[PDB]
Amino acid sequence: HVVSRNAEGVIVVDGKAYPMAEELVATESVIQRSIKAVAKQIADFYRPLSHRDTHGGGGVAPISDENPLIIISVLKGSYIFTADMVRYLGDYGLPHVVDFLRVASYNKMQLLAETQFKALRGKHVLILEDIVDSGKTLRYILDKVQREHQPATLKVCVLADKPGGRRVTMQPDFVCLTVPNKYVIGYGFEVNDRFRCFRHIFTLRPGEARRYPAHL
Amino acid sequence: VHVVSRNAEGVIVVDGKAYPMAEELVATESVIQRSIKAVAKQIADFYRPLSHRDTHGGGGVAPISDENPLIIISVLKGSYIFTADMVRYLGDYGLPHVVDFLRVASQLLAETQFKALRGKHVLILEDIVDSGKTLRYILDKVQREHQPATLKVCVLADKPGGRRVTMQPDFVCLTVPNKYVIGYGFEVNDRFRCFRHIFTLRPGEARRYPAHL
Ligand SMILES: O=c1[nH]cnc2c(CN[C@@H](CO)CCP(=O)(O)O)c[nH]c12
Ligand SMILES: O=c1[nH]cnc2c(CN[C@@H](CO)CCP(=O)(O)O)c[nH]c12
Repeated sequence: HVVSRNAEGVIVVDGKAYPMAEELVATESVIQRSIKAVAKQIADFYRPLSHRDTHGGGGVAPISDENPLIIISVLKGSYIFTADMVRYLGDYGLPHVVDFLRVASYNKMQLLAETQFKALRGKHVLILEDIVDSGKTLRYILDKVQREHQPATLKVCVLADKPGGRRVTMQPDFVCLTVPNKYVIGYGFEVNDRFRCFRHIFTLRPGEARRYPAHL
Repeated sequence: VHVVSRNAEGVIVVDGKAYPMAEELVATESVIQRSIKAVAKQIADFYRPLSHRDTHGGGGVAPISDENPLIIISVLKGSYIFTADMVRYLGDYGLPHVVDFLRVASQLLAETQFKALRGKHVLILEDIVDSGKTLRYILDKVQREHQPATLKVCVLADKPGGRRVTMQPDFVCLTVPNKYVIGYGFEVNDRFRCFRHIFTLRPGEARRYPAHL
């Protein structure tokens, strides 16, 4: 990749201008290498574990295509990250299945979309989330999944950790990238759904946060 | 280049990985990605000249733009990997767009959250058209509830031999054999979605994982 600024001071990555960006955080190559390295850590961690056997009604059995790792992906920010991560988990041979939940704030938390999996009791569950910032969203999701599904173990993998944003204790078990204490965009991160399709992650110019006020 | 072979057990091996649940290979990752990117170029070429209701400036009609993007509705859970790949190609070709999701199951499980689609160009992204029944259901629902200016469909896969009702998507990335496909988003009880290639499933293996997740 080539990262530079044009004559207007605008960041250009591979010939493409990003006038909404303050700084580049990570190119696609760095992001993908970071995700694949975490996929290897996740596969190495879960491959030797056993949990409730729901395929044979038996007691306990190794993680397998019969009894896969349960992954709950948090929409919408995690969908692109999850699509890439599952393919790397497959490269490393980790048996797994994915369902989705969505949460939002009104700030207080509320579930927008429930998972449809119904047999998570005694299973290993991994949450895939886009970013840990204040820690409030993941505190809410972990408490809810833990009490409603009663999994054997519950862990979190984030694409991004913004360390300085913490207001409640939260350190995901797996972290692909560390980002600056700024609003990030690209690769699933957005402003009113814009910028999600970027292959790179950037910080946002402060004046751009209210650029698209109209609800979709 | 991909290496495709069979081991002593007669099992298909792609790049050193065995697929004992597969009958035949349909498409490698390289072929799939080339086909998605080609359709992304067609979708961007078709929509970038169009105009629709202006909700950024209130009214009236304005070009597709980051202010008034193309509205994409992705069908969960089957289309999520295809969508993640397609939106990045659409970005490559400079098509302004935003994505919302609907979830269907075999009933509507999750509704769209977008509320200002009236007079907007809307594109549905779906994994496969086989019998045509799922898309006939989604199209009627989206038209009635959102009143879009235009409603089109892009599928990763068309199985033309499976039709039971009339359904011709506007954009088609790949044609598949009249067989149950697995891989690249396609699954048996959520298994096989993460494969980078599309295969046909060995007969009778659709019952391999009977327990509900
Ligand atoms: O930097 C960012 N870029 C784009 N969006 C966000 C958000 C909001 N989203 C949720 C997680 O989806 C916050 C998790 P928390 O409660 O831990 O703050 C915080 N920071 C950013
Ligand atoms: O070949 C296949 N492999 C994996 N799954 C399927 C499905 C079921 N899914 C829906 C849409 O996701 C079918 C669309 P339709 O209503 O037109 O029949 C049909 N064929 C296959």
